Amino acid sequence: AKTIKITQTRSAIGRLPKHKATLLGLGLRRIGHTVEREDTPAIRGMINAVSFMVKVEE
Amino acid sequence: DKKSARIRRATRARRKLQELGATRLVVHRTPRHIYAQVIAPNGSEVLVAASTVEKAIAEQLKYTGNKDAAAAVGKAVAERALEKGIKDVSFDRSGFQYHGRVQALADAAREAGLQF
Amino acid sequence: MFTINAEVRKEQGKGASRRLRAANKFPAIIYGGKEAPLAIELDHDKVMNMQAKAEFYSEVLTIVVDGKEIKVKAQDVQRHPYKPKLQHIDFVRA
Amino acid sequence: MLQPKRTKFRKMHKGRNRGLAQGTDVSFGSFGLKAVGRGRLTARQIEAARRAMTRAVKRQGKIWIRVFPDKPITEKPLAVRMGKGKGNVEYWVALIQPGKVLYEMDGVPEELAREAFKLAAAKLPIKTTFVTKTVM
Amino acid sequence: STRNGRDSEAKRLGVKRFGGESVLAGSIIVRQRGTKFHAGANVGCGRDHTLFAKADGKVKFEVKGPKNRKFISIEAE
RNA sequence: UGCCUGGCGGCCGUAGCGCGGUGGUCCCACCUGACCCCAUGCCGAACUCAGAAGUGAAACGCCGUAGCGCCGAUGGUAGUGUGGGGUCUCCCCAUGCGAGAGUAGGGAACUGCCAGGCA
RNA sequence: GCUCAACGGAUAAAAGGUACUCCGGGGAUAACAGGCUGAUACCGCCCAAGAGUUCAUAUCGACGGCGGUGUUUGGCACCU
RNA sequence: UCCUCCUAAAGAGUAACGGAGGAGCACGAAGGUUGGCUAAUCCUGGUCGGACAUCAGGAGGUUAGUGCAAUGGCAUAAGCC
RNA sequence: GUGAAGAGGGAAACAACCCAGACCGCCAGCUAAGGUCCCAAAGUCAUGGUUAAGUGGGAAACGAUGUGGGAAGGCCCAGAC
Ligand SMILES: [Mg+2]
Ligand SMILES: [Mg+2]
Ligand SMILES: [Mg+2]
Ligand SMILES: [Mg+2]
Ligand SMILES: [Mg+2]
Ligand SMILES: [Mg+2]
Ligand SMILES: [Mg+2]
Ligand SMILES: [Mg+2]
Ligand SMILES: [Mg+2]
Ligand SMILES: [Mg+2]
Ligand SMILES: [Mg+2]
Ligand SMILES: [Mg+2]
Ligand SMILES: [Mg+2]
Ligand SMILES: [Mg+2]
Ligand SMILES: [Mg+2]
Ligand SMILES: [Mg+2]
Ligand SMILES: [Mg+2]
Ligand SMILES: [Mg+2]
Ligand SMILES: [Mg+2]
Repeated sequence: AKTIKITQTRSAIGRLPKHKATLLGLGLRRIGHTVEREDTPAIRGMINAVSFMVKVEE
Repeated sequence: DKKSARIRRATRARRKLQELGATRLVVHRTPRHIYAQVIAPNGSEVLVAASTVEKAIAEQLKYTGNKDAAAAVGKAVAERALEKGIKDVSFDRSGFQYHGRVQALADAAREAGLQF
Repeated sequence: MFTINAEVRKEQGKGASRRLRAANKFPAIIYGGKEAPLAIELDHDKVMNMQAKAEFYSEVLTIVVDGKEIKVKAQDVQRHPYKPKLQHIDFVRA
Repeated sequence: MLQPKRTKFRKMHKGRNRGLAQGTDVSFGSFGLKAVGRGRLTARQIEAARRAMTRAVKRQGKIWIRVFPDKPITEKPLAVRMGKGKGNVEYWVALIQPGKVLYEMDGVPEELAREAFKLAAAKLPIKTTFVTKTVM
Repeated sequence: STRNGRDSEAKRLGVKRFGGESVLAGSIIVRQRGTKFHAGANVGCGRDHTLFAKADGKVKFEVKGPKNRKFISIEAE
């Protein structure tokens, strides 16, 4: 019902393969990209996993 | 212990009959009595039981707890379980040597229509 | 005769305890069977001076939390491995 | 010289040395020499620091050594290339973590105990400290 | 120095189908050396103590027994 | 319906061992006898047959007692995934997970299906 | 019917010298020199049992500990 | 060339001229099945007899056993008749 | 994970380390690691402390009335050092 906005603030050059896939799961492509995803315990579990390259506005 | 040594003497046959998932006819023997009961493949609940302590059987018996007594209870078990639809059971020794009253208990039950 | 002041800990855990210990305070708890246990925090410099006394572990103490006096006895003490410091002290509601 | 007799295996892995020690309090005597540093401490330094202690007091009290090497250390010979097996065991070391109580003694005044432990603390590589018995 | 340098090929033991997995009939569940896991309901036992399915279903690990021994069974679900 | 007892399970030491008391109408147990049905690498000691005189001593069941066994928090400690840092053969910070040992304590089980005896 | 045990087994059947030597390659790999390291070597220091008629430190200094240099013997194989 | 444990970082696998040990067989019963049985080590008492043989009681519990190295296993015994 | 097969900015110079992945052009703007006295673009910026050693801008056991902060302790105007 409520959408949540996620912005990538750091690059994904030397990251673990489990954090490159999380960004693909969220949909982020390059630093500065902002996507509007649905709020969900599964979606917020991706944000927590990579909560050093992404910035969530709320 | 005289009973504990017998209990572990009958465990292997008793657990195989449960893994096999077959109805079994456990037989308990006493120097003064003899018991028999048909226990479901579950192992927890019984279907048919007949024993020398039953007053319907003991009054016709000169001395409950001999070969002639074991023959009477075996007939009772088989006929009691015949109207219940149980025909295919497996005999359980319960550790007693299949040689005396248990043999007559089985033989009379075997002859009375039960198939095992 | 020993009276020590303490406050109820808002947050507990490994991370929150090490922040307490860097501010000259260390955690403690009070458990007495028929009542729920109470986790407290109390200053380190004050209690380390008294705990050197031989009577600290024998005498019934008194703890002033939220204004209420609780009479306790020192059950166990966790010391720093190689420093004259404390890490955790168990009070039983005696 | 402290050294295990009848060990299960001749040679033992190098391993690592992490964490704090277990015997961090005086349990037999009343004054103890407690480590603050880290590092293996051979059997030759254990005896060299015991002699400096049974000579400072020289008549009184009992002394407990709360460490035992039980760790074989192998050294390669000289002018030998690498490989071709493991070295031949040379000495034995007692791995020490901070907080371990190495020596401790009872039966002497604290001033004599304090100075005697200072004579042994100058023969051990690690940084030691003086600790006294508590109540718990 | 030397007199060593011998070993054997790894036997690839261990549980193959973990709990909750849907297996067929005859599919190996666990390869063992002794009897670490005992055969329960609807599973067999090889000559080398390999535990194999006997009816298609879902694997189940349980700790039945007087001596608290691990058992493997199958639910025909 | 209640109590006592036997058989078969569930459950697996909070469920076992120790110490004390108690039970014999029925049940159970010891027990009498042995040519017979069966047996002893000798012995009816065990197994087995034929019975009921005696007993509740042993065993078994029940009840009581924590001396052990056993279960065991809260708090703290160790460890550790991800991201940073240090004087980086070892550690610290943010965050998530979080023991083992020990302490307070719990604790001498609970339960299902049949079959007897009594009130 | 094969210690085809060099055990996925080149033939049924096989040892050496070359300083009289030769060809194709390699700094993928050694000897000299350089390089990284510093166990070893040299130098210095810390505690003080003792020797020194008394007195540890005039001069030495056991049992132990901490470093420096890159001068030895070595380790590695990075450059040719 | 083959087998067992560790290194091997709690699925599988994982190297070194790394740390430790084994195999090139045996058995016509040491296999199958049915029936039955439960050890080591200690105490006490007992002729030769003894620290230690065989026996009778009690504690203990599988600390024994497995044709053969090590690991996993085994009381329903896979151990013993 | 990067280099190999990856340029660009930083660490003076320095394939691997930190930031970050170049389709092309622009005399446009915002940032990352790193920095703002001159060489050399940007604070001779603001508040409160520490250092007297050029420490910063190489290294230990060990030694010392260097200096700042903290909790206690002994004696002392029936007069302390
Ligand atoms: Mg080959
Ligand atoms: Mg070939
Ligand atoms: Mg010539
Ligand atoms: Mg010539
Ligand atoms: Mg040539
Ligand atoms: Mg080279
Ligand atoms: Mg190389
Ligand atoms: Mg593995
Ligand atoms: Mg792993
Ligand atoms: Mg690989
Ligand atoms: Mg065999
Ligand atoms: Mg058998
Ligand atoms: Mg067999
Ligand atoms: Mg680059
Ligand atoms: Mg440049
Ligand atoms: Mg691109
Ligand atoms: Mg800007
Ligand atoms: Mg400028
Ligand atoms: Mg400088």
